[PDB]
Amino acid sequence: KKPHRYRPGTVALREIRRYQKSTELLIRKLPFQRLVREIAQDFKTDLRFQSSAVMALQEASEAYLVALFEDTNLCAIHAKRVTIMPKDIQLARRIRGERA
Amino acid sequence: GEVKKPHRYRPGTVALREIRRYQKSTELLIRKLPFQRLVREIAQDFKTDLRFQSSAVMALQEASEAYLVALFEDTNLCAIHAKRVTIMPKDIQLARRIRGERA
Amino acid sequence: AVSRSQRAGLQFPVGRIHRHLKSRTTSHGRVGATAAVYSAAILEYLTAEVLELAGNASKDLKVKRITPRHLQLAIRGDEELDSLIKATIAGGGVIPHIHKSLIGKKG
Amino acid sequence: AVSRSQRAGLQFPVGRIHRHLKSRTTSHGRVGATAAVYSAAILEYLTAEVLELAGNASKDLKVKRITPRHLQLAIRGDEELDSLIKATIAGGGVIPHIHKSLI
Amino acid sequence: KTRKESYAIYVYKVLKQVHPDTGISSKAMSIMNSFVNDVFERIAGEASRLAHYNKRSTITSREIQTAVRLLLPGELAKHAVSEGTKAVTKYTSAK
Amino acid sequence: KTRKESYAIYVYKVLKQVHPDTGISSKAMSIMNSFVNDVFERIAGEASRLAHYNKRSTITSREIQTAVRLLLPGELAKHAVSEGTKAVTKYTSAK
Amino acid sequence: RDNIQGITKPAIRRLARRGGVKRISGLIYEETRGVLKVFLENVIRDAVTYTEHAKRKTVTAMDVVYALKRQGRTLYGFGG
Amino acid sequence: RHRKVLRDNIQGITKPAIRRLARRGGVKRISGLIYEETRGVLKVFLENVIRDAVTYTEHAKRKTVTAMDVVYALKRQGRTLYGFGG
DNA sequence: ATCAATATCCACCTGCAGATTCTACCAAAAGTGTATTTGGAAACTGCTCCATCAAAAGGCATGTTCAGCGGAATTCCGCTGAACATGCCTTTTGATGGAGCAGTTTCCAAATACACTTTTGGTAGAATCTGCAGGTGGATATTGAT
DNA sequence: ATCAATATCCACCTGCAGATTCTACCAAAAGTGTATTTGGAAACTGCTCCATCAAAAGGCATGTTCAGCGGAATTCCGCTGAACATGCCTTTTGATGGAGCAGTTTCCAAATACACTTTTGGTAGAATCTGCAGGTGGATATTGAT
Ligand SMILES: [Mn+2]
Ligand SMILES: [Mn+2]
Ligand SMILES: [Mn+2]
Ligand SMILES: [Mn+2]
Ligand SMILES: [Mn+2]
Ligand SMILES: [Mn+2]
Ligand SMILES: [Mn+2]
Ligand SMILES: [Mn+2]
Ligand SMILES: [Mn+2]
Ligand SMILES: [Mn+2]
Ligand SMILES: [Mn+2]
Ligand SMILES: [Mn+2]
Ligand SMILES: [Mn+2]
Ligand SMILES: [Mn+2]
Ligand SMILES: [Mn+2]
Repeated sequence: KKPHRYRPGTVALREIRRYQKSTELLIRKLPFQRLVREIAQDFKTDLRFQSSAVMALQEASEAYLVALFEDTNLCAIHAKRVTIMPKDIQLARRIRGERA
Repeated sequence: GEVKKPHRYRPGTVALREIRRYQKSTELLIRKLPFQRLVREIAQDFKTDLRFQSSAVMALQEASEAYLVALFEDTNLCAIHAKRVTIMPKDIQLARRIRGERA
Repeated sequence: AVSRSQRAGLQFPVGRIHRHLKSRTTSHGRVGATAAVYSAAILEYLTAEVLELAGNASKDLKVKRITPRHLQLAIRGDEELDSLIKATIAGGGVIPHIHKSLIGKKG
Repeated sequence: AVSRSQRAGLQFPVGRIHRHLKSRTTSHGRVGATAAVYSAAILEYLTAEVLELAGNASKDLKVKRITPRHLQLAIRGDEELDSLIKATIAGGGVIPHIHKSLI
Repeated sequence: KTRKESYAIYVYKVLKQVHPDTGISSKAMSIMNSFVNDVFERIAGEASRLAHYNKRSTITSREIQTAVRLLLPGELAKHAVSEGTKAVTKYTSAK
Repeated sequence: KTRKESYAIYVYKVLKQVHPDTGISSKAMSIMNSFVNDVFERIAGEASRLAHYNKRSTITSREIQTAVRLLLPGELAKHAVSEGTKAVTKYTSAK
Repeated sequence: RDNIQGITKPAIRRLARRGGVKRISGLIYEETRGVLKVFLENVIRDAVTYTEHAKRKTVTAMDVVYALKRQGRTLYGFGG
Repeated sequence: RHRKVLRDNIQGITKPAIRRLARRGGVKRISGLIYEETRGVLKVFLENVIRDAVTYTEHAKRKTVTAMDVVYALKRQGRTLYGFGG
């Protein structure tokens, strides 16, 4: 029936624009809250969390991953690609001194 | 030939020989007096009539060579990531953008 | 009464800043009479500098209240503040930007 | 009269460390009896860990005195010490290494 | 309920002289307060390190001043220093 | 006055315990002296803030311990904490 | 379903877009997750250490803020 | 009672010295433009460090830049140095 | 695969620079002993807000399909490494005057320690106010097929 | 170049979350007046080490020549991600006991402070000791032509 398809890369550019325009969080909340609580459980049991604490952790993480994706993209582009790959994330963390 | 082809190492062989050599030693690699003049010249352009304890200058040299050497390791990772073995200005620039510096 | 702050022509709390400096001290140390004044004027100045740029960022968006996004726009947009403020601004997002080589279709 | 170091079974100076804490105090700041003791133990322990490794390296090089080069092989060589000690060690050079794609 | 000091009302006053008809959201005020606390900390910290390097016990406006030159980028420092000398002067000359 | 404190005699003692027949060049001792000062400034610093955040004015062995857990990497922390604990306990066992 | 997998491709894809990224390899999703796990371990470990020291059982925004600052990742907007 | 004008001393960081530094950093092949780039990067680095060191010197009302001044300046910028102080 | 040409590794060897071993001294450090002070652990508790649980919302997992990206292959120009000749400037060793740093001592402008009075910023509960996020509609731009 | 499918844009609109203007209470600030205290500037000056000039020689920079091979351009194909639309399961939202986080008050173990006596790390200086830098030489790689 209705045959309409955008070319690979057109929606993607639209997404970049939409998401750089906005400021909301992008990881769904409960899933992130669960991850935080599980990681914490290995350092101390029966822990509770202020709500503002989980939120600060989410704001810090997303600012960190977004900035890591910017350097990662620079590494892919340096290698003449437009697709980020694990070696680009690795090169970027290696130079940042984070190593892993 | 007569005394035949005078021996010649292939490009890269002496370069590897060099990395092994400098990597195992610890001396300062920049000549001392020229580095001292560079220091005096930059200092002077900030404030005239300054003197220097000789160890102050040695501290700046150690810091500078430690900074350059670590920057060439990062630059070398950017070249190899790009499938080259030759470092280029764009490799140095990439390393500094990611390190969060600039100029 | 007058008050240290009013006496110095500043909006920032000289008395309070002074008290605070007596606590960031070397065991038994002292704080100069004018040190608080100077500090208060420095904080007042930077606060003004950021509000001024954040304030322009919001007017050029035809809105009345400065938000975190406005603060992020003003800070990353000025070379000197960007350099001085490395903190993550919660809720600010990033400056829009697409690398020339990704934007395309080319010809 | 037993020194506080001797009383704690330490080589690092407790009295001095206590003194230095009292002066980095912060106004009405107080320094507990045992804070300096615990501090001298952490300091003596880290120092022991670094010398143990530097000393092993000066030994695999058939030599008697530890040099900055030995301190640097020992520190860059240990994951945790490397992570804890970011300072530049004057005269220590680097750990030999050549990327496989250059050989 | 114990009092939490904040720089909010002073940030708001400075806001009013700068854009008399502009407001500021709660989340934005919280950011400004973090910013003011952060800068005062970096400054008092450098100034007391300065004092200590020089075997001195008093944090004077002169340490605050060198600390500003060490912490702020060129222009920002130029004006800030200028704003500082100007407040001290106006305060020195008074009753 | 002129006399400058150093940690060198103490570093020598420790070196003799771990490597009885090993010496240390003056350059190397200089590095060890900086290393020790650096680590101490970092621990006292963390202990102060730590105390501050908790509205406490006293820096105890408890603040030093937490300072140590924040500053050292996993395994170094455990061994250091156990040596810190051991020396406090012994010290208080005499008083 | 493991918690770390609650951080989904779509969410990872949105973070990359805000990061100006155009095309994503399939292996990127697991790698991003490992990276986030490490970042969160480093920060929570420091937050919880501040909690225990204060003798509480509730990690507070301030504990997270002081942990982030310690790591050179200062955050504004949540106190401190 | 005399002189000597310092100019262009950045060319004292010669091509062989830069190649030695790159060898220690593990570099095998160097393009022709690396040398002027390295000089520019060293100039900036030294400017930033010398600027802070001279600020400590003046603050202390001295005319002599001390190893300690350099060491505190390297520390402020996150580049701690061991071997003179830290 | 042999083979000629160099480079490197390694252990012995030796003049001296950097080190380890006394001698005498001294301010400051460091510990013993009372006296005075108080920070904050310890117990009790009121009420914020964190965990949990039900229902209403909406983003994610899935499988197909093929456009276009990444990388393998191939070619080749020109730039960078290796080698060499030539000689300059850095390094090394020493002495010299004296700039400026740093120690010691005297004395006051500036800073602290109370006591006393007065204004103020923070907090609580409330009343009325409003900027703007989010939704509409219709005009126009954009994108992709033909 | 011509449609058709959609995204984007902007003028306008309104409800309620977030902001604000209002009143009042009070622990704690913040300012004034008066008395004691002390850091550090000013001054004299001992004493280190910084700039400098001198000379001699070889380590090392510079400049050139030449050709190996690396970088970059092009071509091409298989396959991997982007787009999409079907299909329901997880997140989000709003309501409710009770856990801890805070506020309060008690009171002693602990930490300050000062006076006496004692132990010590820093340092100045003639001095006899020793590890190793760096030179030498030959045994074992390593390299590159063929
Ligand atoms: Mn000049
Ligand atoms: Mn770009
Ligand atoms: Mn490698
Ligand atoms: Mn009390
Ligand atoms: Mn392609
Ligand atoms: Mn003089
Ligand atoms: Mn009021
Ligand atoms: Mn809108
Ligand atoms: Mn519409
Ligand atoms: Mn005095
Ligand atoms: Mn020449
Ligand atoms: Mn190639
Ligand atoms: Mn309870
Ligand atoms: Mn002694
Ligand atoms: Mn040797």
